[PDB]
Amino acid sequence: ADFDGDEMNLHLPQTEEAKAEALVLMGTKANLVTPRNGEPLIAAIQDFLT
Amino acid sequence: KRITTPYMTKYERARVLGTRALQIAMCAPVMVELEGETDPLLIAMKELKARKIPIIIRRYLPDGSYEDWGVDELIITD
Amino acid sequence: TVAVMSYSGYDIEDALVLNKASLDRGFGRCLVYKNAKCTLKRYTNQTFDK
Amino acid sequence: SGSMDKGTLGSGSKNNIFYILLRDWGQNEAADAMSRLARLAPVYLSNRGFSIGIGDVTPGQGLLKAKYELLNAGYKKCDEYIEALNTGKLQQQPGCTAE
Amino acid sequence: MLLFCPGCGNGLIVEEGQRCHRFSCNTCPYVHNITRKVTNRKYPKLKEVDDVLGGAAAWENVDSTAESCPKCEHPRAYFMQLQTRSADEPMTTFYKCCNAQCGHRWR
Amino acid sequence: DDEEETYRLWKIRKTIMQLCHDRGYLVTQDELDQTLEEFKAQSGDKPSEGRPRRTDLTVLVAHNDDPTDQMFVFFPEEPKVGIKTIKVYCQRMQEENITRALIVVQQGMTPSAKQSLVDMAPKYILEQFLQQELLINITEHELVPEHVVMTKEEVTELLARYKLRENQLPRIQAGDPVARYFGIKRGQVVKIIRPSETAGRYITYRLVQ
Amino acid sequence: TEFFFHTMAGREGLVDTAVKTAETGYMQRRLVKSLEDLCSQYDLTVRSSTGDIIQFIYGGDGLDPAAMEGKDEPLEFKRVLDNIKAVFPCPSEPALSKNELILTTESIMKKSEFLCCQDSFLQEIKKFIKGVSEKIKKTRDKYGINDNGTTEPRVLYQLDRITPTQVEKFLETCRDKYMRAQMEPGSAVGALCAQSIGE
Amino acid sequence: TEGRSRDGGLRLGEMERDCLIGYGASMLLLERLMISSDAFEVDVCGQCG
Amino acid sequence: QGRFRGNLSGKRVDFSGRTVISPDPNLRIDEVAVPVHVAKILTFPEKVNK
DNA sequence: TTAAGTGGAGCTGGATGCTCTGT
DNA sequence: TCCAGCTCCACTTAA
RNA sequence: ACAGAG
Ligand SMILES: [Zn+2]
Ligand SMILES: [Zn+2]
Repeated sequence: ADFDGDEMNLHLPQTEEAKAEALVLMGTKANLVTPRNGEPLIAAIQDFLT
Repeated sequence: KRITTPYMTKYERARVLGTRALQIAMCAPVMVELEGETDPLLIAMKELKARKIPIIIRRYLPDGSYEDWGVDELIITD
Repeated sequence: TVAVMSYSGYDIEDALVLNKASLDRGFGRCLVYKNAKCTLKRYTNQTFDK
Repeated sequence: SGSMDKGTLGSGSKNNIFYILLRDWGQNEAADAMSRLARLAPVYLSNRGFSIGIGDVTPGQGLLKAKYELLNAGYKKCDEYIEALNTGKLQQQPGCTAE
Repeated sequence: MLLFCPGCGNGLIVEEGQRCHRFSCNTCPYVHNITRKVTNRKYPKLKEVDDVLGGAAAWENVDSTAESCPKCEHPRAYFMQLQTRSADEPMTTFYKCCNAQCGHRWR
Repeated sequence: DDEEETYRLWKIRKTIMQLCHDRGYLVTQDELDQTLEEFKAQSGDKPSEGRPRRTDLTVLVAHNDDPTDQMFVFFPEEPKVGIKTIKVYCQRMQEENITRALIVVQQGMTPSAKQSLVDMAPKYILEQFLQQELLINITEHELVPEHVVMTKEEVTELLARYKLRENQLPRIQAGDPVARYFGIKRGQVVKIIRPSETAGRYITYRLVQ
Repeated sequence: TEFFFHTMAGREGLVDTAVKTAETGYMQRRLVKSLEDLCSQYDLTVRSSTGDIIQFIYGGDGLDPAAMEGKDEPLEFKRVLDNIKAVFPCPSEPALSKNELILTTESIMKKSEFLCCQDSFLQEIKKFIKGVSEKIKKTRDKYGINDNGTTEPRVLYQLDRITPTQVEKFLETCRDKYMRAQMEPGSAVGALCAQSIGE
Repeated sequence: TEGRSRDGGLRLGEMERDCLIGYGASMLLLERLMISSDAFEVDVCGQCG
Repeated sequence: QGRFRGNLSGKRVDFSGRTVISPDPNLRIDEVAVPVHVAKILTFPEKVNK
């Protein structure tokens, strides 16, 4: 994302099992590294590095 | 004996919390003492931390045999 | 009037901070004109919309 | 010791300190520290002040004397190579034609 | 070689007669007896090159030297710069570093 | 020439020695290390040397199994080997009561004889190798990991450890050159020892199909 | 003229960005449609939907690409040992010599819980410990350190200091990081392969 | 339906299906594409199929 | 636009939204800020229990 | 002399990125 | 706009 | 069917 007129989508899951498969497997705290080469993606960016 | 892994995988953890949250969403008895919680998933995770969930995970090998592991005897982790 | 600086951290990727007391005084004020038309035809039968 | 670069806080690769916290102290300690950084770094940077200007890209006097000499030497050696191709022998590099 | 009939100007063919080989037209009686040696030399292009290559000087006739790579820091280097992807608003570089023959190639 | 032609008759003979040593046939140690200058001794250059029937190998017996389990190696002289030369080798093989034979063709085989080598007999199995494939031992190549043909008592322990069938293994074809090197038929299992980036080794298995 | 040439060099970047999208998405669609069935079973094999085996162990090692703390490897022993020496300095314990280190390392590694690991990981641990012990001997040969603990400038025991508590925590941390780095059964490993090659 | 003018609703396309497989999310991939789009039941004769 | 790609493997869903995005660093890395105009439309069916 | 098995050449049918936002 | 299968036709071996 | 946007 780049905040220049960017549209993102949303989905509210409608089942308790659809919640718990989304929280345990798909959360941001459980997806910090990319599955490709194990490098972290959620980290600091410009003005947090500067 | 049982030869499969002793660590609970993320898929077992996710589906046990899901099925336990769907049971607590219906009027099932709760094995822990809740302290004001309303979301069923949070009560499921409190039951998971205290090792009280009455689910037996049956693991099917690809030949057809199985192994019945308890939730309270798999090593939980993050 | 533009100051070029790093301010408040809501301006990371192309986002820009505005002034609340400039938008109130008339800056950025736009108007949107739309349309709504309706036709009332006469038929081959001697009858008509109304 | 040492300042914090892109290769220590940023999203590039390993030896990230948040990756160290992820692998040694759990998920939740890597997530709190990024929120503390996201909270703390604009408070410092927006009260230090940090700005760019046309004077931040203007060439000094040391550059304008170097650039003239470099352009003259480069254009002269290119002209000598032009004359050496068109009017005689060029030391033809291996694998390629004279052009 | 093409040779053409003085009469009708069709193309002659070589055939054999009772005393000589003849150039003969296909459409008129004209024939020309080959009395003496006649020739046509092609002189094709020989394979002029031998083309040995890959020398180290043929590798390092590019600008960069005594810079810094993020892997092994050696001076003898071979750099590259690209920009031809405008989804990449940052620049693009690739570097080769061969003083100790370490041979890195990264971004 | 004649420095490079006798080179081929040396190198092909050396590779056939190694191919017979890897199939469990009895090969002496000196034939596996027969030097080029020593190959000059028992056969000189092409005016003194003779190509087609002087370099045959019929000494090869299965020292694991049995001394009557024997195998020919023939070097035909014409480049495209017709049916007639195959019939000559087959009647010679009929005379000596041998069941297995190899044929090293020089340029190719006529398409009615490639059809012949399949359907002459199930008891008379014959293998066509080009002489250009035998100029290098493909097992010595660095892209080819070491294959080992497995016994039935090892296939049975393989299929009991993972609880499999035969048709769930990965496959190797019989037209595979490394399969034709070992001479393996449908229903055998090979063990492939793959080298790793580390000092470790990963073992895997393929069924001939 | 320079502006026109620089615009020529920029439109190539724009057109490569624009062509890149239809250039790659069909490839990723093919990879996903061909690889979406593969799964890591509970018997450490990778099978298709029909039951045939694609791999006997996943990747050779049985391990997860998302959990590699090194260059395609599960640990990096220098960093782990430095972490354990920094988190647990044991100031009231004697620093081990070479042979005492080898003795306590082979003493811990023959317990019951280390048998679950692969053999190559245990060989790499023993190789690393032998390297550390040779560093200890190369230091204690230079500075005249006697292994009994009685040389008077006691700063010399700060040079390659290693205690039995740090060795125990080291081996437990390495073993726990190896056992949690395995590919968990049920992982849609073909879809991860397809995305990590198509991206 | 399709768009914002028709109160449409968004699209789990072909590519976003491929991401939910990679997480191993089975019931979420069931809930998005069956329960909350077009769930339905039919009467099936088990004899003639 | 057939059945298999257009209506079976991928299909339009409800309980979904779509908006322009904008940054906010005062949130955590695992939170998201939903506007109230979308939070009233989107619903989660919560079962009544004790 | 010709029956036949297999090469090479031309014809045919398939495919070519993800969404919203409007007329 | 690019690329695998299918079918037609000369070209040797073999009797 | 065309134009946009990321
Ligand atoms: Zn004429
Ligand atoms: Zn380098």
